[PDB]
Order: sequence, then C-alpha cells, then structure tokens
Amino acid sequence: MNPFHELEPGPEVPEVVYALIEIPKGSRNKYELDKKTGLLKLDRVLYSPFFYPVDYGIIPQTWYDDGDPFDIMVIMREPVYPLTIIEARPIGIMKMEDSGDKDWKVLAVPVEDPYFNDWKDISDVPKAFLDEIAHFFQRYKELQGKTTKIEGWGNAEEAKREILRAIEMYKEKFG
Amino acid sequence: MNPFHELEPGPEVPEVVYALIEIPKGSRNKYELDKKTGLLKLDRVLYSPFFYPVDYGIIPQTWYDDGDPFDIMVIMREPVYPLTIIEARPIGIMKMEDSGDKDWKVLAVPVEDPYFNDWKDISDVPKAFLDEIAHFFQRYKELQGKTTKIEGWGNAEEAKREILRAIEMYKEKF
Amino acid sequence: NPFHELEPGPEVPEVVYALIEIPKGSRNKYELDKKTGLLKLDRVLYSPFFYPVDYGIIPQTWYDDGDPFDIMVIMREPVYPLTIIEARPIGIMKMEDSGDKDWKVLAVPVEDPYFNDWKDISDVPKAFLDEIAHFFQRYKELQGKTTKIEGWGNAEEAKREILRAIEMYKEKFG
Repeated sequence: MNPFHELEPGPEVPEVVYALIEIPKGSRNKYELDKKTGLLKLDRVLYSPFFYPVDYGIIPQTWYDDGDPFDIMVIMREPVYPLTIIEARPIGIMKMEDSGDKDWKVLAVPVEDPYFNDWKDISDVPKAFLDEIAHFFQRYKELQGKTTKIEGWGNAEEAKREILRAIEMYKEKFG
Repeated sequence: MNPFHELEPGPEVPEVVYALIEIPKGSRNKYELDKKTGLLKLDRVLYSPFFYPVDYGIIPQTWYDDGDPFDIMVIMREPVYPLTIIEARPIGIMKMEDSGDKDWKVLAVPVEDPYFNDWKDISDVPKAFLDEIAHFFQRYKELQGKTTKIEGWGNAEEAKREILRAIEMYKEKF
Repeated sequence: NPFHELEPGPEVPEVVYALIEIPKGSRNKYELDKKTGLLKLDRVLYSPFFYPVDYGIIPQTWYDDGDPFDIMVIMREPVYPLTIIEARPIGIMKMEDSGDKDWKVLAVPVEDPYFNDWKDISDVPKAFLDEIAHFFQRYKELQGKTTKIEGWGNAEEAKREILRAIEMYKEKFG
C-alpha cells in the first residue's frame, strides 16, 4: 500500500490532521516515502552535522505548490518511529522558499499529549524554538549550494487555510 | 494488509505464540495498530514519567473479553522495533481489571534467546520484576483518572488456557 | 513484500537498492518474514557482538545459498529496518556458511558525500575490513556453527555477482 494515497488527510479536518512521520527528531539522515511503494527511503545524509529539530512528516492526500505532499512538523518530547501516524493540531505555518519553490510547512502539536494542551497558535511557542527551526531550513542545504529564504511564520488560522488548499490540490491532481 | 488478521496465532499453540510488538521497552509513547490500515499509531503519551517495562504488543488472530486482541508482554533484553514478530514462550499472565474490563496480559519470553532457556513458569521470574510491572499498570493511568486493579499472577498452565480461549473468541467473532 | 516487488536498483549494477534489515549496533538478528513482508526476529546473537554495518538484502535477487542476495551498507547514522538505500558496490565478502556460498556485497550510500571517494574495496581502511570478517567469523561460534572467511573481492566482482543474482531470481520465479 501507499500510505500517502490510502490514508485520509485527517479525522476532523482542519482542526486535527494525520501526520505520517518520515523523520524522527535527532535524525541526520533524510528520509522520504518512495513514490512507488510507500516504503521508507533514505533521501540523503545532511551535508552538515545538523539534526531535524522536530518530528518531520507529511499530511496524507495533500499536494502543494512545490510538487510534493504538504510538509508538516510535529513537536514530540519523545521522537516516534518512521511511518507512525499522529493526530496533531496545527498551530502555525513556516513560510519559506526553496529554489523558487513555495516549500511551506505546517507546524503542529500532538492532541494526545497533555503537555501541549494549551498550545493552540504560533504565539504559544517559545520564540527561540521558532528561530531554531527557521535556521535549520535556512542552512541545512548550504553545502549543497542551495539558497533558502525564510519569509516568516503564519498563525493557526493561515496554516489551516493552506491545508484546505493542499487537500483540494490533491483532489485536483489525483481525484 | 492488517497483520492482526493475516498472521496465525503461532507455530505451536499454546506453547509458542507470535508476539507482534507495538511498544518497545523504554518507550513512553503508547502505540497501537490502526484497524483501517495496520500502520503504527500514536495512542497517547503516558501522562506520567513511566516507561513500558517490557516489549508490549498483541497476539495475532486473538480476541479477549475486553473487546480487543489478546495483550502479550515479552521480556526482551534488547528492545525490538515496532511491528516485529517474536516467537515467544508464555510463562504467565497478569490478572488486572481496567475500568471494569477484564484486561489480562500474557507474560512471555523469546524462544530465540538462550538467556531465558531456563525460564518456563511464573515462579522463574524475580519477584522484584513481577512487582515493577504490576505497579506500572496499576498507576500508569492515575493522572488520567482511570482506575486499574492488579489481582495477581497466574502460572504458565493458566496463561496457556486463556490463549486458547482468546483464539476461540477470534474465530467466533470473525 | 518489498523483496519481491521492489526493483533491484535504479541503475544496476552501478547503483542498487539496499533493503536494510539490521541497523548497525544491533545485537538482535532480524530477517523479513518472507510470507508477509513484516520484520521478524531471527535470533538474539548468542554473544555480545553488534552488527558493524547496515545489513539487508537486494530485492529481486537470489543467490547460490537459497536466499536473497546479502548486501552491507556503511552508514554513519544507522537507518531504520525496511528502509531503502541507493548504494554503490565497492567490494564483496566471500565466506562459506555451513558449506553454502554465502557472499555479501559491501557498498556505500550514494547520497552521503563522506563516502564520495569510496569506489573500490581498496579505499576502505584495512582495520574496518578486519572488523567485519571477524564479526562473521565468530558471531555463530557459541551456536556450534562454522563460518570460513575466504577473502575480499573488488568492485568488478561484486557488480557481476549482483547481475548473476538478478538472473537466478528471474530463473527461480520469473
């Protein structure tokens, strides 16, 4: 099966979405779903000694301007394993470009973790913890000669707007 | 595929059973299987700083009184990855109720680790180990307001009977 | 089943798929349950050794010892089981296991610039080739088995056996 194709975007879109984690926090290896089989594939080894500061994944049955599934970042105190589904609550969206491609990424918190019960919008996140995620994606492909532009952070109301548009975009392409 | 439905209960029931692990030892994220897809899911982060004292999973093609597959606990020296199949030897069963539901759990050891070759019945497990587990499940939902009762441990003869009953509960429901 | 349906590689024999079954640093020995494709615990290595490499199989291959072709990938950070790697062969290990031709490819990840200049067996520090062979020489000693390390062949010979392993499979199943 291809969990990107088979799974639904979420049980209560857009307040709660399904996050399919490809990369646990602390990983220097970059993974992604093999578009053919849906198995975990090593994309590359980060050219620098950086690690994903967040549990990285995608929202199933979503498509975005950058020709990929919609990227999502989930804050987990304990990193999960690849190909795990999390019920998460979007709280914001990171606005960045990559080689002219709009590579925006939803930021989200888990619903079933009471530690984040009061995290509902971007302002609830420590400012330092936003700067760190921005600096990761600003620099994690420098030694690959790639230039990245961090444009800003949107609030929870915009993050949900983009998912509804990524959900449609998928229906348009594969529907 | 949903592994819970496609795998036989074991190669030699009830002496040896398959343990499909969902939660490695040392984990605090509580995982389960998605009935629709068979993928690993995040059930909940344990509200307390406790970690599963054992490799925790289910026995495929089983059904129990509490409306769920039969839980099995396997004592691994090194944790396995989720969704890994273990050929284990049952040695006992923990009799606990959870919110009024009969939620007994088989305790087992791996066949393929000679460390546990001499482990065969519940008496063979250090008392201090049987206490830590019973305390884990007694309390790992306390902050959630849920009440769990630890009745005690049954021996290997008992745990093996329950397996056969849980098997007969699966063929009956599906 | 990933072994049966994945291709052998995006550019064989120069770039092959490595389907990892055992991440580096693991004392457990995991193999693919060939009937479902799920990970399965073969056996806990009787001795305190850990796999020195990311160990797996090449899909749609079949070798003289009656199993998918073994391949070893030198990863700095070990991956998770069932992870695909596009690797480059730089050598091969020649060893007899119980009288069966049990050769294993040695390769590096294509997308790790650290190993950019690793193109043949000779670019590997000798002491590393000495640690792998010793692992396999003794990792089944307490089990009563006998493994015989013959030597190391170069890349030209590993790519051949890869092609000769892609055919046997077509002959065995195609």
